[PDB]
Amino acid sequence: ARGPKKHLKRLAAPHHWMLDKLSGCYAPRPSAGPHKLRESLPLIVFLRNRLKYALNGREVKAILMQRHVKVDGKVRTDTTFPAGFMDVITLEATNENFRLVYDVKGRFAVHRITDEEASYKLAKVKKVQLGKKGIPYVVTHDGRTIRYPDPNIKVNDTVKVDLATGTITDFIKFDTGKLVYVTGGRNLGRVGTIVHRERHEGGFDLVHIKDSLENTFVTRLNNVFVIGEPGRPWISLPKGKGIKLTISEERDRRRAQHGL
Amino acid sequence: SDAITIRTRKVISNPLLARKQFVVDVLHPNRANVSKDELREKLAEAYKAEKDAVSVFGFRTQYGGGKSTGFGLVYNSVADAKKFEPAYRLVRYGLAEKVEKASRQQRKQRKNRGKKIFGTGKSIAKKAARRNAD
Amino acid sequence: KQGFPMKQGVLLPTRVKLLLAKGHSCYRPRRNGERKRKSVRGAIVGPDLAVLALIITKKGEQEIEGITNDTVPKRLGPKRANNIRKFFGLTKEDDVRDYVIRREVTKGDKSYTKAPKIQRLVTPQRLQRKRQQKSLKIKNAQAQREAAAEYAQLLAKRLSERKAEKAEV
Amino acid sequence: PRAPRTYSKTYSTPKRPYESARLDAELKLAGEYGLKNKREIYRISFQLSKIRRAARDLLTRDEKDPKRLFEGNALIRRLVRIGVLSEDKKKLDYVLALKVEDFLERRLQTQVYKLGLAKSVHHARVLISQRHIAVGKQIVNIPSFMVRLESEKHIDFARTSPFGGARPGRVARKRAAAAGGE
RNA sequence: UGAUUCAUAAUAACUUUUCGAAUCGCAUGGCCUUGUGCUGGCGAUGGUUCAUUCAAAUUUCUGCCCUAUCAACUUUCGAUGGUAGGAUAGUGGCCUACCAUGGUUUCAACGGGUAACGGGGAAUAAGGGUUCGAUUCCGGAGAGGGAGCCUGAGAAACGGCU
RNA sequence: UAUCUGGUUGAUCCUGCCAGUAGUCAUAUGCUUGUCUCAAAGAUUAAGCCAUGCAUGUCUAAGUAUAAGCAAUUUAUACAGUGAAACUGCGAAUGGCUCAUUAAAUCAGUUAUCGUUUAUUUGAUAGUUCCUUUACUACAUGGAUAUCUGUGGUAAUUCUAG
Ligand SMILES: [Mg+2]
Ligand SMILES: [Mg+2]
Ligand SMILES: [Mg+2]
Ligand SMILES: [Mg+2]
Ligand SMILES: [Mg+2]
Ligand SMILES: [Mg+2]
Ligand SMILES: [Mg+2]
Ligand SMILES: [Mg+2]
Ligand SMILES: [Mg+2]
Ligand SMILES: [Mg+2]
Ligand SMILES: [Mg+2]
Ligand SMILES: [Mg+2]
Ligand SMILES: [Mg+2]
Ligand SMILES: [Mg+2]
Ligand SMILES: [Mg+2]
Ligand SMILES: [Mg+2]
Ligand SMILES: [Mg+2]
Ligand SMILES: [Mg+2]
Ligand SMILES: [Mg+2]
Ligand SMILES: [Mg+2]
Ligand SMILES: [Mg+2]
Repeated sequence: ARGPKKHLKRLAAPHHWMLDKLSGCYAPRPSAGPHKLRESLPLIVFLRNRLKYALNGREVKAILMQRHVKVDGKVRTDTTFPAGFMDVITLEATNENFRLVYDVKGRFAVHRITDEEASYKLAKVKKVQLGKKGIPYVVTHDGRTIRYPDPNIKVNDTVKVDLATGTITDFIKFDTGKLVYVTGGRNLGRVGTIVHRERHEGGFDLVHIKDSLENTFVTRLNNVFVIGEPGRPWISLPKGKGIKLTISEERDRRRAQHGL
Repeated sequence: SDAITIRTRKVISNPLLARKQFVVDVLHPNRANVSKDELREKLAEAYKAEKDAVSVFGFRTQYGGGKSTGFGLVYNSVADAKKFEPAYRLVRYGLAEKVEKASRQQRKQRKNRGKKIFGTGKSIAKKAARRNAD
Repeated sequence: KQGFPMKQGVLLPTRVKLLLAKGHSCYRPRRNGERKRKSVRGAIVGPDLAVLALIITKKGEQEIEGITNDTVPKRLGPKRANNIRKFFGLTKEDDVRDYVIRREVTKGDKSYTKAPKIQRLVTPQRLQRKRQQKSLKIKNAQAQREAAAEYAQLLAKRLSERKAEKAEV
Repeated sequence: PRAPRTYSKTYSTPKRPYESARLDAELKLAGEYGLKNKREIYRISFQLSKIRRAARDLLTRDEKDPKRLFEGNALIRRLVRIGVLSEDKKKLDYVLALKVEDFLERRLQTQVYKLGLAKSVHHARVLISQRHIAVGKQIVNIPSFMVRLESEKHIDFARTSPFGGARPGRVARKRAAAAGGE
């Protein structure tokens, strides 16, 4: 209506915040950034509801101002900066380096990553075009645009970005039997190998993907992110490791593991 | 008799805010209510913090005396506590002073009045004075 | 009378409702880019005028009390370096930190000095900033060039590889 | 604008009012387990009713297959915890027929009386109301509490207040004062 | 790329030649051709098309409550299509010119009614249902009515204007 | 959590309805009303009319500050501490409200923009402005306008003429 909408109501807020239904009218609208509103995570939600390093919004703001937070090398001061999938949040006091990675259920898991790994960022490939002055450039689904990529870096590949410099360390070619991580819908957060690629002219390229448990599932190509070669992922994944157990199994795990 | 059995559950050390934040859990056996100052003192004794940089809020006792479950922080310094903690908390503690101000409605009215006038008010005053004869 | 101002170039000796945007006289627009229809009095002199504004340009005989006897000096003074220079009659070589009407005011017992906040100069800091900017412009460009060169080299290598792959059947 | 706080008009009236036999039965039940109203009975029925419905639903799918297996099992476990279900009966089709009487019997109403303490149901209820009885060491004053069986052995008189024996309690104090005066 | 007159790069010109940092806070380094010389840090804002994000208009398919005591309607005054222009941020009868006679319809067009804003949902509750949805979320409309426009990235805004 | 009863009859079994019965984040109202948590609440009639007040403005180490302000003292012989006012910026197109229109319209999911604009966003990035090439604007180009201070009009208005 009449131009860009500026608020986000707390029910309309995306579920993988894991916000309270109650406790205020609104939720933080993640501002214009390198990630899509619903597939993002603002710095309020991270430092208040997940980590609980700030008891409230004001506290979070204060922390931001203090400038111990750094989402992907640069500093940030905006409460509602959309830090999305693969973004590396480093709090310099604590030295609690994090990478924003999904849990098997779907929500963003707080992955307490080491200092040596929290340095690069793995990122997908959205486009490969040439800009002005005839220079080829790659675009990432995770924000950045990098000039001059190795000619054999094509669409839907993944790219290890040095992050500090904002360059290209290395890449993985998207292909059959190469470790992949899922970022869309019912399979969001799982991890698998890649078996097929149903081509389909226009209407969404599907991908048959099996996990470590030999459990198959299918997703669209845009909802899949190439994380390594089977056995060696390029990033440390959280406990569970994109398996996603059955409900019964989960229950069993819960009520077997009673260690007071 | 009672001994004010204090605990400090869920201790999160906060280098960002420069504090140790935690759930205060506390017991009364036969006493009823703990009191805030007392709690603060206890915390100080425990943590070597001093009341000045201890800061507590929340609580609401369980039901049938016995227990109380509030929220307490212990800043890395007094200065730090002062420059982070909200003002209300400070006031409650005694550290800071109560900020003497006008009513909200009154303030709003004043603002409106200001908006209605233009430039400096001195000129307006002068004009009024001049009119006084007319 | 009644109180609508005599706007210039309107003509008639009459009261006329007129649409007025920002840029003209006769409307202080309270929204940045707002037209509004205010009444305005024509530019011609008739009977209903309580007042005609008159610039007493060239002098005569009788100086009246304090209209042409006393002189109210200028409240403000040249703010830019260039402006100051113009005011004075100096040129660039005279150098800078003075030609300014510093004040001496008292609270009561204490009596101390005011000065301006004068603008535009060959400021050392400014110069430094400029230099830095220039360096950035240079250096960045150089880096870009280097990158381009590298890319070209890579491309060449790739081409060579392709050629090698080809020469077989 | 926060969100609608949800509720349920949980506890539901019967479809006829004056089925005489039914009424009599209800009255009898009340007498047995000292209730203030038929309301409580209705609530109990609703609670049980829901469970029954769930069981039926589960049955309507194949036991062996997943939801039925799991959800049903969970329900059974819950029932066992509550202490309405026995340990002999954990087969879902046993839940199907639990009965309201059983449910009533599990209340902190009766689990005071059943364990002695009070003497005469109503008395127990009164005691519960008047800030005695702590299931843990936290004073329950709801009659319709439903005791956890796992925490039925832990039902004591309150740490504070009389009967537990911390303070004698008001009338006693008055009497003492009178004696002193004398 | 499924697919282009695509990306994009050259040749040719025009252009009432856009842009191309006479910008603000800290800090005050490096070579002496010993001038005050030439040089160089941390940042702010602007500014170009390409990204992205927030969005934006449209747009594909399928789905609405009652009525035949509405069977024809649309097409002089755009109806349907074409060609060309004009306009628009752009598609397009959006508008103009010229031509063709189409287009929809008992698989209810068109008209009339709604004490109809749409949906999520609500009440009831064996199964199938029936009724309600002004109203906490998502959309859409409106700011007494109807019109018109300024500013602006975005309004046909009404705590803007005419 | 599949349930029916009274009523034509002289009595009987049906058609059949009436009547009861149960529910309603479904309204109203009549009595009554001690407590705990929770809480809708001028939609239904009049998208009827509105006194008064308030509901959008806003400056940082970092846009401009000789308030003839504050405050003052151990950077100003162009400036440097705070800062009313005003011009520049950005914001006021969000939010809130309401449901009048509106029935293939809106809306729901579903596509598409190879059919477009997109301040903001984060990523990016411009040696070619010269115009014959033996004496030419750079270590900083110009004049305005507001605050103010002054000369005012008006019965008045968030009025503004010199
Ligand atoms: Mg496509
Ligand atoms: Mg300057
Ligand atoms: Mg007591
Ligand atoms: Mg082209
Ligand atoms: Mg056309
Ligand atoms: Mg409806
Ligand atoms: Mg209506
Ligand atoms: Mg609705
Ligand atoms: Mg209505
Ligand atoms: Mg709405
Ligand atoms: Mg009205
Ligand atoms: Mg309007
Ligand atoms: Mg209004
Ligand atoms: Mg508005
Ligand atoms: Mg039925
Ligand atoms: Mg008959
Ligand atoms: Mg009879
Ligand atoms: Mg009836
Ligand atoms: Mg009304
Ligand atoms: Mg303003
Ligand atoms: Mg709105």
